[PDB]
Amino acid sequence: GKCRGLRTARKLRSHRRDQKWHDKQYKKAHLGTALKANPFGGASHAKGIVLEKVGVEAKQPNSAIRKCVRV
Amino acid sequence: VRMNVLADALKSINNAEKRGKRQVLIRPCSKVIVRFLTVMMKHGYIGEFEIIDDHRAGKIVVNLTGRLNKCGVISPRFDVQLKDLEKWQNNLLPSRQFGFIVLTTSAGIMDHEEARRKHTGGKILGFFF
Amino acid sequence: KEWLPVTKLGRLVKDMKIKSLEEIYLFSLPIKESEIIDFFLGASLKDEVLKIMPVQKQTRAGQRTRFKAFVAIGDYNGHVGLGVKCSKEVATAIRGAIILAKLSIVPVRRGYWGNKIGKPHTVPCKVTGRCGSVLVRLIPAPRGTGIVSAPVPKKLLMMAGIDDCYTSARGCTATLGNFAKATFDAISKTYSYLTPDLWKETVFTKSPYQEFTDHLVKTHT
Amino acid sequence: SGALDVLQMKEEDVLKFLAAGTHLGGTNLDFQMEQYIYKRKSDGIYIINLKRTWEKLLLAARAIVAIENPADVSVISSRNTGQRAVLKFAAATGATPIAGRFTPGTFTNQIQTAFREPRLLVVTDPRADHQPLTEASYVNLPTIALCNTDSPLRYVDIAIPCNNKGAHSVGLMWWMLAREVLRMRGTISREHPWEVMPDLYFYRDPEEIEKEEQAAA
Amino acid sequence: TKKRRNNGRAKKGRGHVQPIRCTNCARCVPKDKAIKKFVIRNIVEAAAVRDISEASVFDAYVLPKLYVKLHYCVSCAIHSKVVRNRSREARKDRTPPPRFR
Amino acid sequence: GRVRTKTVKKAARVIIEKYYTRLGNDFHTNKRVCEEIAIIPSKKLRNKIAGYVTHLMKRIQRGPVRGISIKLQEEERERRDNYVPEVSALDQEIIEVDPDTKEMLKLLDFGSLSNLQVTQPTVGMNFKTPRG
Amino acid sequence: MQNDAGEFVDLYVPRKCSASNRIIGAKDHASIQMNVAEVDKVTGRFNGQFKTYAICGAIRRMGESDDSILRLAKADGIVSKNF
Amino acid sequence: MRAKWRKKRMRRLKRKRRKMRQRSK
RNA sequence: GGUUCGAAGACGAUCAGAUACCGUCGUAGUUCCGACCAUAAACGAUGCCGACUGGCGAUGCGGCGGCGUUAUUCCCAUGACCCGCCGGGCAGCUUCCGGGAAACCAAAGUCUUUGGGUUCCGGGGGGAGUAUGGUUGCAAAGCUGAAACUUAAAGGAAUUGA
Ligand SMILES: [Mg+2]
Ligand SMILES: [Mg+2]
Ligand SMILES: [Mg+2]
Ligand SMILES: [Mg+2]
Ligand SMILES: [Mg+2]
Ligand SMILES: [Mg+2]
Ligand SMILES: [Mg+2]
Ligand SMILES: [Mg+2]
Ligand SMILES: [Mg+2]
Ligand SMILES: [Zn+2]
Repeated sequence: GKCRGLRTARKLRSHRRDQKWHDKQYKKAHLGTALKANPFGGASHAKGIVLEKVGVEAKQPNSAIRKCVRV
Repeated sequence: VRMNVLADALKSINNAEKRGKRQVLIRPCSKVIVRFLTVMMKHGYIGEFEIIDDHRAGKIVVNLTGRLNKCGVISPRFDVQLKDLEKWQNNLLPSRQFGFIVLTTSAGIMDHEEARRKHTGGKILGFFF
Repeated sequence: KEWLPVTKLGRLVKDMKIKSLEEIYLFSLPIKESEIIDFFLGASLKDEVLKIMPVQKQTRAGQRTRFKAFVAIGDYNGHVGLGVKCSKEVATAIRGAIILAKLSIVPVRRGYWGNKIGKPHTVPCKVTGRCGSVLVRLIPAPRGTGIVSAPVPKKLLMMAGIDDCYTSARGCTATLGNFAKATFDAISKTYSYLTPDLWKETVFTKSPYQEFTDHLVKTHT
Repeated sequence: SGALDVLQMKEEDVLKFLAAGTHLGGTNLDFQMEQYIYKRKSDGIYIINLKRTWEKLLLAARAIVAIENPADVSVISSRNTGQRAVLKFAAATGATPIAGRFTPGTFTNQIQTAFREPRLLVVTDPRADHQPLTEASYVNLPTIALCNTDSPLRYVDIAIPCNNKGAHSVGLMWWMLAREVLRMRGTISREHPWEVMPDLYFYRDPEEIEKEEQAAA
Repeated sequence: TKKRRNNGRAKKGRGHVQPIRCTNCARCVPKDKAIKKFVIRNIVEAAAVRDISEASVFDAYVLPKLYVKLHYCVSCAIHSKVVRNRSREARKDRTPPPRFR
Repeated sequence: GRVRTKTVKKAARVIIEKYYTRLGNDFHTNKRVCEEIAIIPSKKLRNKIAGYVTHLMKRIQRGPVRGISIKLQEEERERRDNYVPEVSALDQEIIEVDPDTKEMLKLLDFGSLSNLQVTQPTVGMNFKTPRG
Repeated sequence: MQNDAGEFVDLYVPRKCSASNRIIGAKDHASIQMNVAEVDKVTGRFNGQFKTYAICGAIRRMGESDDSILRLAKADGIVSKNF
Repeated sequence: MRAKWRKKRMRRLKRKRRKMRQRSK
C-alpha cells in the first residue's frame, strides 16, 4: 500500500474492502445477479427436457455445422 | 515536512555509501540517531563519527567505509515479540550469517542478537547490512 | 587440431604458467579464446541447449529467417556460462553459442544456510538479478531442500552446483533469453556482493603479466 | 618524489616550464581538475600549479618504471601536436608507440592486424583520444594522460595538469617525462643535464620546416 | 511517444498565450508555437536596382528596405519549405542555419 | 572514368611493400619486374598494377604514404627528422611572468629568480565572448 | 570464508579496491591493478619493490580515480605531504 | 468512428430517451 | 452595444453525386454590465510536504564583495556595464550515478538491498460513463453509477520491410 501509518488499520481495511469489488471475478461471485443469470443456479449438472435439434454454424475460418439440443 | 529524522538520516548515509563517499554529514542529530550510529560502529559497519552541535539540533559527520551495502529504516516502529522476531529477521535480512535488525528495547537500543540474549522485544527501528 | 595461442593470457595458459583458472577471475582478465576453458575445466564440462528461437527480419523477399540458439554450459562445481548467438543454420548457431558460453563462464560463491558444517550448499545471501524486465531472486535454503525453481533456471542452478536454493520470479518469464540472462546475472554477482567475512584487508598478489614478463618476451613476439 | 631533495624541482625546470608556457590553463575548468589551479588571472586564464604538476609527473614516471618490460607500454597521440614527440619518447624509453590514428578494436578484436594488449597506456589528450580510454575500459590496463583544465577525468588513472594545447608545452612535458623515467632507472645520472634538448620533441609546422630550409639555403 | 520535450513551443511557465493569425491562411497559432520569420528586403531585388538608380533624380540615393514579420502555421511553413523535417537525433539542435548568403 | 579498383590498388601496395628495393620510377622496368614476381593472368591488369606502382613509388620517394609500411619509415625518423636548432627556444634571457604567477612562485620555494620579468597587470576584465 | 570446521571454503578470494573498499567482480574488466615503483632516497633510482593499488570500475567511470590514486600515494609517502 | 462524434450521437440518444420518458410520464 | 469575424441559412463554383472543403452575404454568438452554467488534449497526459545523490553555460529578483569603463558634473553616492557568491523561479546542455519495456527521466533515482507522512485512483477489451436510482440546474446538462450479454485479444515501446 501507500498509507503505512501506525494507526491506519481501518483505512487500509476499508480501501481493500471497496477495491476488491472492482475485480469482476470477485464481484460476479459475490453478487446474486450473476448467480440468478446462471441457468443452473450455481449447479454443476441439471436435468432438462429435449425440445428440438439445432444445427449451429461455427466460428471464423474453422467452419462446421455443430449439433446442439434445445433443452 | 520532516516526520522521521532517523529515516532520512539513514537514507542519506546509504546514498553516500552507494556513491562511495568518504564521509557523510547528516543535518539533524537526535539521541536515537546517536544510539543507532553507536550500534553500527560497535559492529564495524561505520567509522568514527563526530557530533557538531550548536544550541539547536546538532549535525553528525560520519566517516564511512565500504562494508555497508545498505542501512535501511522500517517505518512505523512496529511492536515485535520474540515469537515473530525470527520472521522479521527472515524477511528483512540477507541471511542468517550476518545482518542486524536494531530495535529499541526496554534495556535500550540494541540489535536482534543482543535482544534475544536478553530475552526482550521492543519497537523496531531499522536494519543494516 | 592443435591450438596456437593468440592472446597474452593464452600463451601463458598453454605454457602452463598459470596452474588454476581462478587466477584469471582474480585479475579480471578477459578470456577471448575458448581453448583456455576446456583446458582447465574440460573434464566435467557439460552442455545443454535451452531454446532455438527463429528470429526473422522482413524484406521484399519475405523474411530472412535465421535461428538463435541459447546454450547453458558449465561444470557442476562453481563454474557456469551462458551463450547467446544467432546464425543462419542450426549447427553453426550451436557451435557458435557453446564457445560464447565457455568465454562467458563465471565463478559462483556458495554459502551455508544457518549452520556452516561440511561443504557449502546454498547461496550465501539473498541475491537478485534482472535483465530487461525479468527479475530473479535467489534465497538461501537448508541442506537437502533442492532447487525450488522454474525448469529453465533449475538446470542452470544445477550446473552452478547450488543444490539448495529458493527462487522468486517477477515479470514475463516466458522469454527464454531474458529468463536465462537474468538468473545468470543473479548467480554471477554473488562474488561481487560484499560479505562481512570479506572484511579482511586483501594483499595484492603477483599479476601474471608482471610475474612472467620475461617469459612473454622470450617464448613469443 | 615525496620530500626528497634528489627528486625536487630545480630552477632550470621552472625556467623551462615558464618558457614552454605549460602553466597556462584553458578558458574553462573541469570540476575534477580544480585542485591543480592556484589562481585565475584577469582575462580568465587559469594557472596550473607547477609544483603539483611536477609531482604528478613524478608519480607517472614511477608507474612507468614499475613495469619490467619496456616494450609493453603503449603511448598514443592522435593529434599532430605531439605526433613526433610521442614517437621519439617511446623510441628513447623502449615503449611501443602508435603515431596517430588509433584504430578502434586494437585492444578488443584479436583478429585485427594491430592487436596489442599493453600493460599500461600513456595517452596525450583524453578529449582527442577518448577511444583508447574506452577500449581501456574493456581491457584492464592503467592510463596516464596529460590533461588540461578542459579535459574530463573519466577512465584515466594519473592525470598530469599541463597545457596540452601548446606545441612547446607538449614537447617539454614529454621530454621531461622521458628524462625522468630514464633517471629513475640505471640509464642516466641525475647530476649532468640531459644531452638532448627539449626542442627535439616540439611539433614542427611544415611552414616552419621550409622556413628553416630557406634560412639554411 | 512524446516526440519533443517542449511540444513545438516555448511555453514553460504560462499555460496559455495569445494566439496570432497566420499570414497565408487564417489559422491561429500560439505565439511561441508559430514559425516566425523576419524578412528584410529591398524594394528592388536583382535587376531593377541598376536602372532605377540610374534614373533616380538624386545622385547616390540609398534604396529603402521593407521589413515584414511573417507568421506561419506548422503546416503552412512546411508546405512553403520554411522548415524541413529532420532525423530523430537531428531534431534536438536548434542553432540557426548558416547565413553566408 | 579512369579509376583504379580495390584489387589494383591493394595489390600495388603489397607489391611495393614487399619489393620496394626492386621498384623505381620507370614504368616499363617494374612492369617486367611485377610480371616476374606476381602471377597476373591478364596483361591489362598487369599494366594497371604497374602504373599505380609507379605513381606510389613517386609518392614514396617524395614523402610519406599511409598505406605502405616498408622499413624506410623506421629509419627516416633518425636521419632528417632529428633536426635540433643550435639554441633551444626555451633558452631565453628574460621570461614574462604575470603578477599572479609571480605570487604563486613566491608561494613556492623559488622566491628569488634571476632572469624573470614581472609584467604590468592587464586592466579591464573583458574576456567573455558576447552572446549571439 | 571460514566454515565452522576452520577450513577456508571458497575457491578464491576476490580482490578489494583500495579506494572504494568494495570487492571486484570476476568480470569487472574496468578494474585496474596499478603498480607504483619507489625511488631510493639518496640514489634516485628504482629499488626493486612496488606499491600496488586496486581501483574498481565504478570509480573509474565516475571520474575520481586520479584523486583516489593521489590520496593513496600521498598516504603511502610517494607524493610529498606539501603537494 | 470518432469518439467525439459518437459521444454527441449518444448525447442525442439520451435526449430522445429523456423526452420519451417525459411524455410517457 | 452590434466594427469585424462568423455557427444555422441562402446563393455561386468543384464534383459521377458535396447537404462540405473554395468564394459572396449572413441570424444567434463573438463586446460590456448583472445572474447562472463548472465542462476541456483544464497536459508536465507526470499529486502535496520533507532529505540526499554529478557537473557546465546561462536567465529573472534582491542582497554581498570587487579591477576597471560610461552618465549626473563639480565628486561621495546612485544608475547602465563587467567579474564571482548567496536562496528559490522558469529552464537548457553532457554522462555507464540510478531507473525503466523502451521512448526518456538530477527525476520518471535513492524499489526484492522492497516501509519518510498522506489524499485520490486502475484490475483484459467492449457493452458504457449506457440503463436505473438519487441529487444539482431555467435548460443544455453536471455529480454518483451498474448489470445482462459478447470476445482471445485490444493495447505500449522499439526494429526491419512496404
Ligand atoms: Mg478464434
Ligand atoms: Mg490551458
Ligand atoms: Mg452546391
Ligand atoms: Mg477532399
Ligand atoms: Mg462576411
Ligand atoms: Mg459567449
Ligand atoms: Mg473531466
Ligand atoms: Mg513499492
Ligand atoms: Mg475491465
Ligand atoms: Zn496558416
